[PDB]
Amino acid sequence: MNPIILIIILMTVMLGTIIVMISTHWLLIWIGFEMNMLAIIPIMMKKHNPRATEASTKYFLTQSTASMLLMMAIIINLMFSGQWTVMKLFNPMASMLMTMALAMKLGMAPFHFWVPEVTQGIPLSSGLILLTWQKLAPMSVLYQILPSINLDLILTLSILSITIGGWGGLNQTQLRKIMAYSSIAHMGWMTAVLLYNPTMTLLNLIIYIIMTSTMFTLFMANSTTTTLSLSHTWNKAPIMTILVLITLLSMGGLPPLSGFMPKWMIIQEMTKNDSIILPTLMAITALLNLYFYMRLTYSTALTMFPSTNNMKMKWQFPTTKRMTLLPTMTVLSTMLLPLTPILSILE
Amino acid sequence: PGIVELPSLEDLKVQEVKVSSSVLKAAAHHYGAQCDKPNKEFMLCRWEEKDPRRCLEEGKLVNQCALEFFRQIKRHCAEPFTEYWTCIDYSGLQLFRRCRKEQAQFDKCVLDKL
Amino acid sequence: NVWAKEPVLVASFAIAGLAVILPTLSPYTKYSLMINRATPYNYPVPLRDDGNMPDVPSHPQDPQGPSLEWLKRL
Amino acid sequence: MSLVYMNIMMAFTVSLTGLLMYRSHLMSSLLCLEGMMLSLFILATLMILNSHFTLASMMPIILLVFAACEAALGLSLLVMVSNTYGTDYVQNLNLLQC
Amino acid sequence: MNLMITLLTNFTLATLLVTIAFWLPQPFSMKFFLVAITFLLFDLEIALLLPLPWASQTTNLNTMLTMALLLIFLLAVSLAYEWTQKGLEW
Amino acid sequence: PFFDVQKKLGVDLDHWMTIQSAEQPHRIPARCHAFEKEWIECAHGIGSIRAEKECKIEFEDFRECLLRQKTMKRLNAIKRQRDKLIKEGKYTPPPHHSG
Amino acid sequence: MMTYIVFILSIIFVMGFVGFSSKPSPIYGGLGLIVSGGVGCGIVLNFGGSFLGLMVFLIYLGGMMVVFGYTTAMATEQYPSNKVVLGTFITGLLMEFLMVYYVLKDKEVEIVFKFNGMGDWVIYDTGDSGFFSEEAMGIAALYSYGTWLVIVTGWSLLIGVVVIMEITRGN
Amino acid sequence: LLQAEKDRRVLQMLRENLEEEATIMKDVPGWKVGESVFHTTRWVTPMMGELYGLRTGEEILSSTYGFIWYT
Amino acid sequence: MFMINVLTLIIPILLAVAFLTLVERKVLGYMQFRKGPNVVGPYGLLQPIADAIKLFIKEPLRPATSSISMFILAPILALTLALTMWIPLPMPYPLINMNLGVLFMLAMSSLAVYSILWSGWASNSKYALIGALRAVAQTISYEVTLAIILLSVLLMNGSFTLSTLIITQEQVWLIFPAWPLAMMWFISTLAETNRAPFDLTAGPFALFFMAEYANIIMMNIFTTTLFLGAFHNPYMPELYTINFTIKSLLLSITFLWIRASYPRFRYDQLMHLLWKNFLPLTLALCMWHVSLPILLSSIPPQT
Amino acid sequence: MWFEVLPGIAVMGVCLFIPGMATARIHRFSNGGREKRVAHYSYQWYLMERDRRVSGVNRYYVSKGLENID
Repeated sequence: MNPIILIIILMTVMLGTIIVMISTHWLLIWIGFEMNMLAIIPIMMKKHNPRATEASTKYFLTQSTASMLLMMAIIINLMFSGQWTVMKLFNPMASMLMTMALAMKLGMAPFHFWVPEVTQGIPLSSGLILLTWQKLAPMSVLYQILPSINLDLILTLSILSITIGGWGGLNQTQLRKIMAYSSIAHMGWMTAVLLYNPTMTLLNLIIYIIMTSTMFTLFMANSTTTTLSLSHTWNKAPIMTILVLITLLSMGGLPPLSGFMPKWMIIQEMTKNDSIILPTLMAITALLNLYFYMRLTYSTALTMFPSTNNMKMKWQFPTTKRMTLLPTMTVLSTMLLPLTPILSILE
Repeated sequence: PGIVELPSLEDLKVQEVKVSSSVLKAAAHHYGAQCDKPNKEFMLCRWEEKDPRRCLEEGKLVNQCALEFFRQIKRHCAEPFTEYWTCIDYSGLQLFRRCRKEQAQFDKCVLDKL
Repeated sequence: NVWAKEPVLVASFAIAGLAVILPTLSPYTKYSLMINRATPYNYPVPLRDDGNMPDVPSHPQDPQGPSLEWLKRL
Repeated sequence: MSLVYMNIMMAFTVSLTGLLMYRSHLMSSLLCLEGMMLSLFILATLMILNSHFTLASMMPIILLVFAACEAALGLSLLVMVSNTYGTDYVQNLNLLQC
Repeated sequence: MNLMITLLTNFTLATLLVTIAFWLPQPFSMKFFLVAITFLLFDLEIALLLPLPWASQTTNLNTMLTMALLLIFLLAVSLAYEWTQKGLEW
Repeated sequence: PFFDVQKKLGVDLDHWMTIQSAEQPHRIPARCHAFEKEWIECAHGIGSIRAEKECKIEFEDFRECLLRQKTMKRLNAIKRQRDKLIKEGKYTPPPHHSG
Repeated sequence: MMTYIVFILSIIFVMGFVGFSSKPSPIYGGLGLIVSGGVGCGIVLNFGGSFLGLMVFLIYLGGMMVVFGYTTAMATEQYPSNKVVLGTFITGLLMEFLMVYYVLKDKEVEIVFKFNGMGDWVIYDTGDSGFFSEEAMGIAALYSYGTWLVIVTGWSLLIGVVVIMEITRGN
Repeated sequence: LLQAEKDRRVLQMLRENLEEEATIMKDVPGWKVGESVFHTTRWVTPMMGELYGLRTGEEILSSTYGFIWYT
Repeated sequence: MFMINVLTLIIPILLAVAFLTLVERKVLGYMQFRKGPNVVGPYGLLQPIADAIKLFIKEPLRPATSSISMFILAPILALTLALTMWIPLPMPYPLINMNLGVLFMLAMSSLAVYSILWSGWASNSKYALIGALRAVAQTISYEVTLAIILLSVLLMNGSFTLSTLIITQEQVWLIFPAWPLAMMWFISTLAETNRAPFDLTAGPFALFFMAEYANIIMMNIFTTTLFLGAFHNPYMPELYTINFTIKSLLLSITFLWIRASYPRFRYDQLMHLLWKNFLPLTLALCMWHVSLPILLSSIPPQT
Repeated sequence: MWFEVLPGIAVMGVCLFIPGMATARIHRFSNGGREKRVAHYSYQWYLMERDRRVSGVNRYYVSKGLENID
């Protein structure tokens, strides 16, 4: 690695996602997705162990076939009414291929097989940047192509994505797989409310990306992969314990803490249309994706495991990591309950 | 939907220039200078109403202007104009930089006599 | 100096620098632009005669239009 | 409707199934991705040519150069895979279990 | 169909040459691989450059001149990057 | 979010690529220029749904300009009827080379 | 050798795509893709067709299957046909025959569309005064108007260079 | 002059071909003789099968695909 | 008529290649202190005839390999390139007029690279594979230089059609406004003919033989059209054809004359030479040939 | 001296002289003392198509010279 080269690659991540945001033309959005892929690959394989090679291989194959299927949808759009305006489409087939392309892009339950496999064998910086930007970038595209989507597509993907991302995680003890399954469930959430009001979708996007950055900063303060290391960080440092407590109970979405403001406003602007059994089913699944959070919390700061020594040695040296921005993101992510008319700061 | 309004074969009869394209490109400047003044009416008709089935009459008019121009060049000098276009004809596509000598001869012909 | 270290690199730097900088002082850029604009591909359509326009000459022999003489004089 | 369009779409879907199902070698998969690329190239270019869409004819050559560099990155990654292992199979990827 | 007929005749004549020629007498290095992809990226930037003479006649010349020299400048930047960062060394 | 730096910085950098009827550098029209212009002038200051409720007719005429679907339908029907009636054997054909 | 010559070359095109979709040894797949690219260039030049297919011919069949055969030479082995491959080529031949049958001895083929099945000489230009081969000035418009577009394209190509060398052991 | 003979000849092909169309189809129901499918009423460019259709292959192959492979 | 033109093109490739082999062996012999081949019959033309028909009716080099299909398919590609790559080259009236011919030249050169790669994969055990791989790499390392130099010399005269080039070479030769660019292009043609000073240290040797020698004559004809020549007068084409043949023969003698004089390179010295001596200098002369015609009021009449 | 190499160069140059000579001979025969009209543009193809239209012999090198004005 070289810091000049990584500054250039971060510049291209910013450039590709901004190009995806800004352009009124379909070719530039396709090039933005490709440049985002070409930039997000070398942050992965930051080491050279073959875990990173296999994970980046699976990721690159799925992202390449996603970009190809999206270009297929665009040229079908010009086989029908032909103009390069990124707006309402003119085909259920083109909209079908486009939603399946974006669902392979950001992950849904027919398409979720690559997400824990790519997030397991990578370092934490790569997981941070790929989760944040690869769940941020196609939501602008969805915000632009919302008027011409068959609802059965989004609804089937969203229902099945929340229930499969909830059903996963009961067997896994890798923290990256936990975070990946949580991401898949929340992508189901943030896509499920798209055809009624996109304000909730982009606001939940900002809130979940803040939560993910808090989670990954609290796992960059201490090199951890299993919950046993989380017990040892209970025994070596006291503030990380209550931080994992509060951030995990905000991932669960409980009312006094700010992880419930996304679900509750979704319930409002979903049940103002008379779908009721579908929101209460989704929120029973929101109950369902909390047990692995709960046993994680039990492993961290409620039940206490016996720790091996040499933490006697680790008591002298301070936890001398660097944090990008931890406390601001934490207190923005947690105490943000009474700012509910700050829904409209995004809209 | 709408029916078509085509001109019948009654209006599809104007005798046309039965001339080759070689001599037609070979007489480009003088056909574009003396004649082709009233066919700008035809071009204005075409670019104000983009509707063939309407502007055909000035097409008949440019046809008869071509007829009068070809009579006016046929009955006077030059007969070496015939030699001029058969000089330009076999030089591939008709560059105006090939047969310069007979071009100048035709120039002095039409200048001194017409 | 570096003239004998890798000389073709130095010659490349020099000719590339003069290729970059050179279009500042030369009298021919306006000539290139006038030549390139003075080539018609589209047919010049005649227009309706007058909204009291003291230009747009009815006869192409009339030198009142946008004319050219320097096309022949280098 | 220009019935050749249906044939190039069917050829696209054939190359897509060739991309998806593949038994042993990843090179055949990536080569079918390149064939799928050729399919989209031909389909878009014939549409824009016959429609006389003369202004934004950037699409064929840009789709070309970009998905070509994607294929170059994929070949480099496959070289890395075969270097760190014995073969370049779908086999010997049983590690990193799900 | 003219050049296709010529191509067909040359192919048939070459296959007759092969049939008269035959039926009648009866690990690696990683440093190799950088050549192919580096050539590939130079040739893609060639693909960007090469329709330049068709654009030599339009009403925009300064912007075209600056962006074309920007493209060869960036090609030389990639060249100098691999040239100084031991990409092609032995 | 569909940002509008395209219209915020005053730089129309990526609208020449969008549809026809903008200035091609050598000014030629395509097959369906006027249909584009009449559909755009139909549905310009419109809230994108009563565009579907009102500009349907000119949009269908635009689609039949582009694909020429029903035009080829009628032409293929004329081909097949001609084929079956000359297989029946009426009028050894005078449309070719003359009337 | 009849009117439907674009349709015939399209049938050979789908034949080549099936021929490497049957998953052969990768250099046989590269051969099938080369024949596919040649006939696709033939199709796009038949629809006129000045520059684009001869342009891709240098790129894919001048600089991409080279690297396909290159990596097939250096990496994979085949160091010692199969029923699935030959059966899939039979299914490709048979489905092409079925589609051509529903074209020829019926009116048309509809999957979820309305494909008017006849000869693709329609649609085509009625001989307009081009005089400059509008593909040529079309690709010339990439430098007259292409401010943003060549910048992002060349920037992605520079990123392609640095990414390739980094992944294959930068520096 | 070329444009004028172009328009006169293509209206001549329209007149002859729609006359033959009005001859051929006195059997099927529906079928008005020249009602274009286009709802609006403007002059449209024909699709080069409206002019050069039913000429049995040879003449249309000479006219349409002539320049594409004329050497 | 049409196939008569085809046959009168593609029948003298046999005579031209075989007699090129006698001429190159005689010129090697007289650059050396030798006669010969001259004892076998009159002056040794029948000697190319006789060993050509021997090398045809020698035993086939029997595999000993596998993949009979690819063993057929590679030299059939090489020789169909050799036959279909003199067709658009204008000696004044070419066989096929094209809007573009030069990118067709480059694409067929890349197909020759395919021919070498297919023969290399179908060849033998691993050492022949590594040797053919290095040969493919040193062959492919010049279709950057040749392509960009050919681009910058067509930029002086606009059109790809190359008949406009043989128009524009009437006044002065094109070697005068581009001598170093033409010299670098000629060295790239020496690289693409794969002859001395470069390396080969099997079967069908007749077809590979024919392909390389037709490639040599093709590059010499394309050189003689590309960078020099004279005026062409219509209604007397044989005068320009004779002048064309004289110039191409003297340039091919110059090619063999440079071939007979220098030892080979080193491969890492070859790539060092290629990149670090051609490629900045190519870019520099190309950007100067971009910035110069925009400043001399001379953009070409590419119509 | 180099007198021996020159007949081989001469015969090989005759084999280089022959194909373009015979080709230009056939092009001047199969057009009637003309150069064949090269077809680069759709404009000149339309001009050649009206040329072969006004001939009536279904060819283009006839060129119908001036004796059909009226």
